Amino acid sequence: GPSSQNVTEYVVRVPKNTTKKYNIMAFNAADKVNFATWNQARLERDLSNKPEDQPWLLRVNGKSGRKFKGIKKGGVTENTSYYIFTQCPDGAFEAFPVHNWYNFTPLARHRTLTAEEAEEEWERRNKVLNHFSIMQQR
Amino acid sequence: FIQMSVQRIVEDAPPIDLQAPPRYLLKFEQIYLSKPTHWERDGAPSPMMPNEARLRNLTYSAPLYVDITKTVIKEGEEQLQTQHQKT
Amino acid sequence: KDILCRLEHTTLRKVTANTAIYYDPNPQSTVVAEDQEWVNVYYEMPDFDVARISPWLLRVELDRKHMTDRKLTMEQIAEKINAGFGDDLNCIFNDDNAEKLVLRIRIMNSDENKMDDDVFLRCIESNMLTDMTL
Amino acid sequence: GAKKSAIGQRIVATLPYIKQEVPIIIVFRALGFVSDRDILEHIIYDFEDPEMMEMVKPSLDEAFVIQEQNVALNFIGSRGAKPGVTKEKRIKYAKEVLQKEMLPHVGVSDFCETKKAYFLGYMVHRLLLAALGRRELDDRDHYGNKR
Amino acid sequence: VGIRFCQECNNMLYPKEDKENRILLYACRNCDYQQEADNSCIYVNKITHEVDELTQIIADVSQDPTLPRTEDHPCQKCGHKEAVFFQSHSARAEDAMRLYYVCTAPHCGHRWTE
Amino acid sequence: PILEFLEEWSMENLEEISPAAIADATKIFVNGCWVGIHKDPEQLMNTLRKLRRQMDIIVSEVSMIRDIREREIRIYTDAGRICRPLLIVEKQKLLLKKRHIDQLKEREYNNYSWQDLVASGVVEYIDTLEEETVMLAMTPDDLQEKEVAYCSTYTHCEIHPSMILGVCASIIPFPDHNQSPRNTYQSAMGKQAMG
Amino acid sequence: AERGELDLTGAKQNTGVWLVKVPKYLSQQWAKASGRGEVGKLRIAKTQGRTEVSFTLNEDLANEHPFVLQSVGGQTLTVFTESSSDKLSLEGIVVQRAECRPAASENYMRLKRLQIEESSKPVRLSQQLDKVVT
Ligand SMILES: [Zn+2]
Ligand SMILES: [Zn+2]
Repeated sequence: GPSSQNVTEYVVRVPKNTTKKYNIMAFNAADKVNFATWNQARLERDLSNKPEDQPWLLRVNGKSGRKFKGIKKGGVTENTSYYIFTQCPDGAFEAFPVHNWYNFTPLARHRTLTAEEAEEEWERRNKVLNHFSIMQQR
Repeated sequence: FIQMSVQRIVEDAPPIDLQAPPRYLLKFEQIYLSKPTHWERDGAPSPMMPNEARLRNLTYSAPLYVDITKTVIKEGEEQLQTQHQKT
Repeated sequence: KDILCRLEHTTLRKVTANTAIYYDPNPQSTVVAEDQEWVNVYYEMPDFDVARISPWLLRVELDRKHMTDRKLTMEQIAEKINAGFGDDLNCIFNDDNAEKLVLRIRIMNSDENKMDDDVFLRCIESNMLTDMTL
Repeated sequence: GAKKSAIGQRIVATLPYIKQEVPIIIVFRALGFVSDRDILEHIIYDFEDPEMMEMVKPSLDEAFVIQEQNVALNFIGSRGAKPGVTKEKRIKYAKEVLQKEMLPHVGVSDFCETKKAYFLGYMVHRLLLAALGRRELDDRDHYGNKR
Repeated sequence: VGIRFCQECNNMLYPKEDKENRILLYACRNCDYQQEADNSCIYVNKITHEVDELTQIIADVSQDPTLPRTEDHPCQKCGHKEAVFFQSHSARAEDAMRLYYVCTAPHCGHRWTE
Repeated sequence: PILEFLEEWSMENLEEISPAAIADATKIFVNGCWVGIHKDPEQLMNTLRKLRRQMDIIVSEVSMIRDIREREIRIYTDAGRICRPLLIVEKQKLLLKKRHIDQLKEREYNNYSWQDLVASGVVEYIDTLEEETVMLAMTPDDLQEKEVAYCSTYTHCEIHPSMILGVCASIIPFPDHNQSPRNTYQSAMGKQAMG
Repeated sequence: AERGELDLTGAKQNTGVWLVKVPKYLSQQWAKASGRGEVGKLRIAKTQGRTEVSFTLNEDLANEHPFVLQSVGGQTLTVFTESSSDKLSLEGIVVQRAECRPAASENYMRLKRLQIEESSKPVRLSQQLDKVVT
């Protein structure tokens, strides 16, 4: 059929400027990120430093859902550029430079030991009993 | 070291910023070397041959000159840039 | 050479090939298929372990060549472990006829009937490998 | 020991400008990698190798208590040559030590934590290969190691 | 032998026993998460560790110009006459003299020991 | 210049990869800094060697080392690396041909010098780390000639074996006929001679 | 609905996008005009059991770029944008990765040398003075 020898060629357009900047969001494969449950999400700059040069914080489904932290790619693409092709009704490809690259990793939510609490465990760090029990006590 | 390290080191140094409030900025950007020179009692420079350095117990050194750019801000929305060539 | 063996220090590590802390909840049904054949032989008339038995199991395989080189048989090794640990550990071993020499170890039944039922085996396993003297 | 030899052999790191060494997993926690999978992916590049996995187990247990980057940074800062007056200052100091003093050749920029983590993972991976006997120890006399 | 990580926080799963059912469970720490274990072996160490060096050997070694090459040991997989042979020469053996062979033919990284 | 070329070629940066891919790919190190990974290490080394021999982006003193067993390519560009020139061998044949010698013979009034040998890709510098991956021939007329195939994959050839000696050891006549310590004694004595 | 809400509509439609790595000169040529609405044509040819991707530079722009696809299963990538009106949205999900390579081999390095030399123009070296500064 035609698919056995189909040939597709489309024009490339590079708008001089766009109101919205383009950046790449990357999720590790082991994270098994799924967008079906992403009913709501929040993306904002971090508050630990306390803006344009600070890490980004991603929250999904408010506090109930998983939380991810994005960090700008330190390595710069001085000799390289990245572009994204998006299908359009006119049938011509459009390429947008990648303003930034961000790597997001999940943040597990649970009663993580506080800094003060960890000090007590440091005494028994070398010799501890029933690693499971330590979390139950906390 | 002469052709690269000396120049790289000076350019690596951050510009000097001084606040009194007028702001003074000093930047070292270009390096210059002359032939090994010796200065007499009268102060007349003459090229220093190594044998003269050996015989007269003179160190065989070359004068080092740096271009310096000085910009001054007087908190009056005026900027004046002056450069001292071959310091 | 017999005098040489009685002088050179030999520990369980030298004569043991590999060890594995198998779960083995029910001694009657062993996780290891081959182990089942001879384990049942020791379980027709169990002694001192009928009341209770630690769910965890420790299986150690003894290299045949090393055992023969030191003239060590399956018997005194069990006796030494029992003698060293008294009734703390119950030791069950196969017959030399089988191509593989095995020695199943479990914690005393009285303790089963405080540190950890699982991590304690590792402490014993490491301790018996080096500190214990055959 | 009873539990000393049960866990095995644990890895430690002696970072610059720190009085005492720290568990290796702690430095990974400070760099921003929290979960064990994330840290191990930087150290063990093949998860089908059971021998390599067992080597890091004692290190994970030692740093099991610390589970957050700020906690890890505070732990490093608490051991600094100039202990911080408060927790907030300690973290800033600890972050600065890692940012500049630790693996400076890898980078000094604020977004170089991943690069430093990968190299620190490589340092741990190289140590494991030596411990497992897969790679022979480096020779001080070998003149290609000299400058 | 297998190492399992929690599906929630991607942390290590450690063995645990449930007295209610008496079945091995790999329970996550600081995550109140549990999984149904199947291997039933929580720990195993081989002191002898007669690990087949063929697993550790890498097919790319055939590209090393410093390794000897023999025409007397053709590759069984493809019949190529040339092969690159070498010793493991790695610690933990105490006897490293047997030669491991790697087929020199490209796309056939077959490794064998005579 | 080294890093720019690697990025242009199929070298995946550390940031833009999944750690699961580090298993098969070879790590790329530049001056000790892990830059990225590569899938075709054999082609990368061939390209790097070709560029260096052409006095392209890579300069002559840049040393590329491939650890085939360890799946690592290390590139060094810093100072203090001791290296020596060696003749290149391809297909058991020196790239140094009679035409190179003839041009050298008329060294003056011809502008042909040692640099043209390096530019021509006939001789390249090899540092001690790179020498571990080099299969070296002591002489061309005895090592890479058709004979009992001790080795048929020579990559380099010594210009002359006597270049392993230094200034003071180079005045000893027939030093290969002397017991070695007496060659060490002469190197000390030759500095105290008169002239 | 809030300022920080992310418009995940693109994810719902499962829109597919391609990530391409291209050199500077190709982008540098595009950046020259960058307002003509045209920089070239992307040609994709498929066969019975093989597909090839190539790109052609515009004739006016110049006054062959074969494309090699890459696996995307090892990592999941998504594209999002930040609107100037503080309205973040998800453009789509990356479905394929490709790389752009130079067709030429020998003369291509000449442009690379000029690029390196051009990058060396800001780089500065010490200069000799024939006469002592007075
Ligand atoms: Zn968990
Ligand atoms: Zn083959």
